[PDB]
Amino acid sequence: MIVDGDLHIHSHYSKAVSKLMTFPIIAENAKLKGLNLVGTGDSLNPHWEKELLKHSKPIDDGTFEVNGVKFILTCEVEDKRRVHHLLIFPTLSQVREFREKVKIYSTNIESEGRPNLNLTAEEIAEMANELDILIGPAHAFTPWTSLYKEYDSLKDAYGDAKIDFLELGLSADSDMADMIKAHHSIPYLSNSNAHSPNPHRLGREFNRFEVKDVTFEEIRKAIKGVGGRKIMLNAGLDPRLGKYHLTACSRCYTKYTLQDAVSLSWKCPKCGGIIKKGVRDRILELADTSEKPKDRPPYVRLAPLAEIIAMVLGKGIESKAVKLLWNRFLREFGSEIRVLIDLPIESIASVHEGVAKAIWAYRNNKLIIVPGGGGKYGEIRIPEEILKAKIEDLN
DNA sequence: GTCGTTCGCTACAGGCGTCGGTCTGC
DNA sequence: GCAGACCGACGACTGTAGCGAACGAC
Ligand SMILES: [Mg+2]
Ligand SMILES: [Zn+2]
Ligand SMILES: [Zn+2]
Repeated sequence: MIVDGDLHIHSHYSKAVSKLMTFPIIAENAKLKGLNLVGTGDSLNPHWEKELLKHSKPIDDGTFEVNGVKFILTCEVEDKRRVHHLLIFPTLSQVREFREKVKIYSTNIESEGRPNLNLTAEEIAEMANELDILIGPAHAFTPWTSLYKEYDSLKDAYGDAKIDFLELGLSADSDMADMIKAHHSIPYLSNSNAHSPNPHRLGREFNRFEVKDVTFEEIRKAIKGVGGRKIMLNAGLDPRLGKYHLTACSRCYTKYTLQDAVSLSWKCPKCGGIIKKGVRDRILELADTSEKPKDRPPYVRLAPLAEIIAMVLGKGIESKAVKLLWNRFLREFGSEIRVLIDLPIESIASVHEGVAKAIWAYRNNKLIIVPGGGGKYGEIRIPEEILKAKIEDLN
């Protein structure tokens, strides 16, 4: 069976999130969006575990289900060097053991969903491999809290320890990450690290796996690529639409080149801020080889359908008209990815014509894109001739 | 025209380093 | 005067009350 999954969210116990990020709301949004599996997130917080046990019924000992949506134990933790790390747990006993093992190295583990662990990346990876916990550098290209912002390679970060995956993130895709030779030996993950159950947030990126049943062991075998199970697709947001794609400032959000950044010593002239290095320039810095493996699954660049509808209707992202159109589209069809890539444009025209034309322009890459960086999302704009034309003469 | 209905922009929140400025002891 | 210690503020880690203001069936 083929299943879509996003394995990186945060509960309402974390910071800078929404109070609507609870199990029922997340399950409803995932079921209405077209998502089969969802990572629990913040599994080290005991209150979140209590809410999971209350608002759900278990499948086995490491996979749960609520409102027809499966859930596996995941969590993001912070490093002593301030490096985000994503962890996947086999069962709940592993969660309890890992929690009780790091209480002496933390102070907010029992309070916040995203705990601060006073441990080294090598130490965290070793403790994870000790309990068969899957570990990866989550959004490892962010110039704020990532792996490549502090360390220069995976070996320098983990040392003798090993990992199991590597989250690409918003501003990255499979190819630019595969521009590193060592990355050829590690599977990729395209998650969201989303904080809101909004359509353009929850499940903006996901991974499509081929499995037999829906449990932790099947996901583990699909990640390791054994027993017929495998990760067959990585649906991700276009790298240009990320928050930190290009090297830009953190205050006025002005894009600068790497050469000008080094010349100005990372000091914004007409703003007085600290310009942060984008993921593209960081990857070009750590460029290793121009080759990439064949077994690498494809990465279909998709844009959030909510933002497409918002830019077509000429209204905001959280307005009522765009919500109505998005809900009618999800009712008439399947999921977001279906309308974004798979569904033909003549079928999309049955619900709305302008949205169909915009999706055609996105598939044909004629959609104008201005990249983002420093904390500002990338922006999309459709030309006027694509709007004032029909569908027949379009192609 | 009318008065509920909805938009879009601004402010602010809640809990570990980095970056300047300032004090101290020499 | 100055190296080094001490201090405060600032923001990721985004989401959303909320509030004039434009809107849209009567
Ligand atoms: Mg991406
Ligand atoms: Zn994170
Ligand atoms: Zn600036």
